[PDB]
Amino acid sequence: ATLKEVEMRLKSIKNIEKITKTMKIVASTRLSKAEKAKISAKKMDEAEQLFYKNAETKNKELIVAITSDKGLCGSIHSQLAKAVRRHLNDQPNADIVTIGDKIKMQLLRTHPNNIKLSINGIGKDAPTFQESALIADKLLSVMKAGTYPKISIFYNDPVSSLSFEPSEKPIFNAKTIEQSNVPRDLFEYTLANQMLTAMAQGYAAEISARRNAMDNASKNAGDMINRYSILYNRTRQAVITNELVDIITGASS
Amino acid sequence: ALKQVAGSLKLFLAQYREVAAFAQFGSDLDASTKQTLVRGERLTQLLKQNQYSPLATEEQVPLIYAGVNGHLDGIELSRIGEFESSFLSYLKSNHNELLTEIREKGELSKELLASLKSATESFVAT
Amino acid sequence: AEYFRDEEGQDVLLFIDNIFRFTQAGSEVSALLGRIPSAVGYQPTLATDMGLLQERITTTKKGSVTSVQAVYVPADDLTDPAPATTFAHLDATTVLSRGISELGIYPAVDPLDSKSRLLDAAVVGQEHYDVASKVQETLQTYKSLQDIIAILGMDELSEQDKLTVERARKIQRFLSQPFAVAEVFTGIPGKLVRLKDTVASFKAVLEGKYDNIPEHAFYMVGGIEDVVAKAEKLAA
Amino acid sequence: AEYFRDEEGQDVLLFIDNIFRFTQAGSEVSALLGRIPSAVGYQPTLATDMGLLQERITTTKKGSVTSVQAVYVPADDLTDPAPATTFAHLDATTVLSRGISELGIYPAVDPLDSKSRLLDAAVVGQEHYDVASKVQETLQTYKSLQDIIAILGMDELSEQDKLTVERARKIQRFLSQPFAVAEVFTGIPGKLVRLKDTVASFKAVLEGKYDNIPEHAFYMVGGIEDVVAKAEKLA
Repeated sequence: ATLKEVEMRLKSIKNIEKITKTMKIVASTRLSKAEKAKISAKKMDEAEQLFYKNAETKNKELIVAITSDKGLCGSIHSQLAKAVRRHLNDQPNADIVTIGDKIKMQLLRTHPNNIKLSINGIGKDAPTFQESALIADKLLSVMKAGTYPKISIFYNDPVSSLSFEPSEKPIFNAKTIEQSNVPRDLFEYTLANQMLTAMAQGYAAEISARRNAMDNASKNAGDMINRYSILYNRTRQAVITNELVDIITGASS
Repeated sequence: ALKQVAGSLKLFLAQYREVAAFAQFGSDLDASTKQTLVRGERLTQLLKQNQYSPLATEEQVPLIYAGVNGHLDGIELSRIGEFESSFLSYLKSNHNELLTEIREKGELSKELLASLKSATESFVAT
Repeated sequence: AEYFRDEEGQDVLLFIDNIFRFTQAGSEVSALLGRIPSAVGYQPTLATDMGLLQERITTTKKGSVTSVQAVYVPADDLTDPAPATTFAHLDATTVLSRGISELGIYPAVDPLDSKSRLLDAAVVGQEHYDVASKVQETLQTYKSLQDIIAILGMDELSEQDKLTVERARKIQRFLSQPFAVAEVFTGIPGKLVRLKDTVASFKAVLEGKYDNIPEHAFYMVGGIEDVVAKAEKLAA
Repeated sequence: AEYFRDEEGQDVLLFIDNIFRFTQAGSEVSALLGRIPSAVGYQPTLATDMGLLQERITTTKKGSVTSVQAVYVPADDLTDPAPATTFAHLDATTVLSRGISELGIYPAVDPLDSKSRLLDAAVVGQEHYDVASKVQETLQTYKSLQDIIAILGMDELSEQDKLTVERARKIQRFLSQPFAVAEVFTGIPGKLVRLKDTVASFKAVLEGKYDNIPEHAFYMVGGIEDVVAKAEKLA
C-alpha cells in the first residue's frame, strides 16, 4: 500500500461511482418510455383476457422464456432461469425456446438438449408488434408451435418499483380455442399478442431492476470511497513522517 | 460590460461540468441535459484561444454575448473557430460604433445591449 | 534448552512468547548506547542480534529442538523491519490477521500468508498437497473478486464464480475452530481435529458433496461430522 | 563537444546516456561529503548541478551543440526529483511509456506526454500542426472513453464516439514503426519514414479515407503506402 497505489485505487473507484450514477439516471429516464409501452401492450392484452373470461378455455409441452441479452440487471435473468428450471424438472420432455442471450446461457448450461431455438438482440429497445409477429411466425414455421397440447411463456412481471415476479402465462392451442379456421388464426394472433405483452412487461421490469442495481452500486462505491479516503489520509501522514525522520537522521549525525 | 454578460457563463459552464458524463449515453438524454450539453460544448469551444493573441475587452464582449445567448447553437461545432474571427471582422466593419462605445464607456446600456443583439442576429443569419 | 539438547541428549520444546520484545528492547537502549538510528528508529545491529539469538535455536546432531516463537507485529505492519527480519529464520509460519478476526473467523490465521516448507507433495503426500493447493486456489479466487462482490454484488458473477465463492465462504468458515483454552470467554467447547480427518473433510467440501449445507453450519465445528450435526440442528 | 563548437565552429551532436547517472552520482558524492540530504535523499545542489551541466550545452553564435539525452526514470515515476529537474532544460521530450509497450506498440513513445518546443504552426506549418493537434485530440478522447469501455465495451457509445474510437485505435497502432536496430527483437525489415509522408499519412487516416482498413494493417508498418500494401496482403 504505497501512496501511489492508494491514489490510483481511490481515483478508479471515484470513476466507477460516476459511471454507476450516470447509468442510474439514464435508466431512470428510459424507464418512463418502457412503462408507457408496457401500458399500451397491457390494455391490448386485457382486451383478449376479457374474451377468455367468457370462453373459459383451459388446457409434450413448449415453454418460451423472455429476457434481454445484457446484464447489470440484479438477478432479472437468474430468477426467471430458476422458474423455468423448476418447472422443467417436473416435465423434462418439454421443449423450450429462449429469447435473450442471458436466459439462453443460463438454461443451456443445465438443460442443454431441449432448447429448440434462441432469439437474440431483441431486448434492446421497447418491443414492437413487428418483432413479436416475426418471432411468432418463426415459432410456428420452424418450432412447429401448433403441434403441442400445451404452450406457456415466462417473463418478469413488474410487481413494484423495487421488485418483480417470475410469471407464467398460457397460450391455449387452437384445439383449446375451438372448444371448451378462425380458431387457428385466433391462436396465431393471441400467440403474438401474449408474447408482445410479455416482452413489454419484462422490459419494464428489467429497466427498473437495472436502475436499482446501479443505485446499489453507487452506494457501495461511495462507501469504498470513504474507506480509501481514510486510508489515503493515513498513508499521507505516514509518508510525511517517515521521510522527515530520514532527513532528521541525516542531519543529526 | 464583461461582468454583465459573463455572469451567466459561469452558471452554464458549471451545469455543463455536472452533465458532461452523459455525453457517452446520448441515446437517451433528458431534453434539459441535451440542451445543456449542446450549449456547454460551444461555450467551451469558444473559450479556446491561440497563443500570443490577446483580445480587447470590446472584442470579448460580443463573442461571450453570442455564446451565452445561444446564437451559436445553430452553428456546427467544428466551425465555431471560424465564427469568432468572422464575427469580429463583421463588427469592426459594420458595427464599429458599438465596439467604440463599449471600449469608451465600459458598460452595456440597455439600448446598446439591444443594438448588440440586433448586430449578432444580423451576422448569424449569414 | 541448549543444556537439554546437547548434554541431556533429549528432545526439547522451546516456546518463546513474545520474541519481538527481544528486538524492541534492544532498540530501547540503542539510542542511549550512542548508535546512529536505523530505519524507523531500530538499532543498526538488528540483523546480527537476531541472527545470534535465533540460529542458536536449532536442531543439531546431538538433539532435537522444536521451537514455537510468537512474533508481535507493530501496527499490524508485516513490513516492519523486525517481523521482516524474523520471517527468514523460520521453517513454518502462521500469520494471524486482524482482517480475519473481524469476521469472527478464529483462530484468525490468514490461510494465504501461512507458509511451511513441509507442505510438499513428497512430505504431506499427493492427496494432502492437492487438497491444500485447491483450498488456497479457491480462497485466492474469492479474494480477487471481493471488489466486484462489494460494489456489484453476487448477482453479476458467472455461475462458476458464484459456485467458487460459495465454496470459498464455506471453507473460510470451516477453517475456524474452537480451542479449549478459549472456552473461558468464547463459551464454545474446545474441539481437536486429526490430520487425516482434516484432509478428508476439506477434500469432501471441495468435491461439492456438501454444496447443499448452509455456510452457517461450518462455523466453529471440529470436522465434517460436526458440520452435518450442526446442519441438522439448524434444520430444527 | 565544447571544443568542437567554440574552437572549430562545427555544428555538434552530443549524445548522452545516462543523465540520471549524473544526478545519482552527484547524490552519492554529496552524501559521502556529509551534506544534509534533501528530499528522497538527493543532494541539496541538485538543481544547480543540473543547470551547470546542461546550460553549457547550448547554441552560441559560434556553433550549435545538439544533444540527445537518455533519462532513466526510477520506478517509472516522472515526479521523482531527478526527472523533474531534468525536464526543465529540454526543448523536446520523448517520454517512453511501459503502458504503450505492453500494448506491443513500439517504439512505445507516449503520444501525449511527449512534447516539443517547435510544434508551433510558425515553425512546422499549419498543416503539420493541425494534423498533430487532431491526433492528440483523437488519442485523448479515446483515452477518456477507455474508462467507460472497460465496463460497458464499445456497444454503448454513440456512433460518433464509435467512429472516433476506431480511428483512434488505428492511429495509435499506426504510430508504431520497425526500427533497423530492432531486427534482433523483430524479423521485420526496418524502415525510415519522411516527415512530409508522415503528415500526409496521418491526415489521410484522420479524414477517414482508410476507415475501410482493418486495424492490424496499421501495426509496425511504414507510411500509408505500407498500410495499403499490408491490408491487401492480409486480404
